[PDB]
Amino acid sequence: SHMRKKLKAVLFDMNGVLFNSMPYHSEAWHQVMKTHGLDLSREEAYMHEGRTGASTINIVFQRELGKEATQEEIESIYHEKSILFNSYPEAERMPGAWELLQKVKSEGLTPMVVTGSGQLSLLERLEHNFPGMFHKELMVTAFDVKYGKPNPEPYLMALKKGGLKADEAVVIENAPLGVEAGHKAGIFTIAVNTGPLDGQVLLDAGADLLFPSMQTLCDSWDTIM
Ligand SMILES: [Cl-]
Ligand SMILES: [Mg+2]
Repeated sequence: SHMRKKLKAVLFDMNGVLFNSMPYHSEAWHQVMKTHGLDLSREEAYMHEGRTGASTINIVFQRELGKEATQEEIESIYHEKSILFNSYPEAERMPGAWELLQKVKSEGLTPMVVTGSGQLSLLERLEHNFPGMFHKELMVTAFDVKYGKPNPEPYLMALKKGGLKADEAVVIENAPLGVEAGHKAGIFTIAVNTGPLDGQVLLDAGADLLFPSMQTLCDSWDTIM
């Protein structure tokens, strides 16, 4: 209740929060890896949600083959994963995301995007799907980071870009590595379990609140702190 008046900004992940894109991202990781000669299950792709493509790929190479991926393997796999993602009927808005962003903006809060994604098709569609909401100066993407989630790094960058202190922001995340990153950046973190995981893993990652959907979050927004 003290900390509600402090709030200046709401920091959203994109995949699994703004867009219902994760069934596609997991499918694509799995398929591109299969094609390369590596086993990456759809469930495990979900566990890597938040990491850079480069990080995801390297980790999977270590676990499966006992070696680093080369820069060329990384660029090739990542480019293919993107082609494959773009082959599916374009991902739609998560139900509740746009209603929530209207609530946030009417409360005078600044929306931000903090994503580990580099998917240009989705980043360019932010304006078309949530008009007037986001600005490129107030976003953090895969293009900005050296390490990425679950390194607090991208949310630390977001606080800096927004001229914010950790207590002036809230994080909305759906994936454990992202919840971790927000938490370790010292920001109050709301988890929304939009994926196929036990909500417990989101609490274990440091989430302050847990909601089952973006819609239910939106409904309870006004009763929070
Ligand atoms: Cl991506
Ligand atoms: Mg996400």
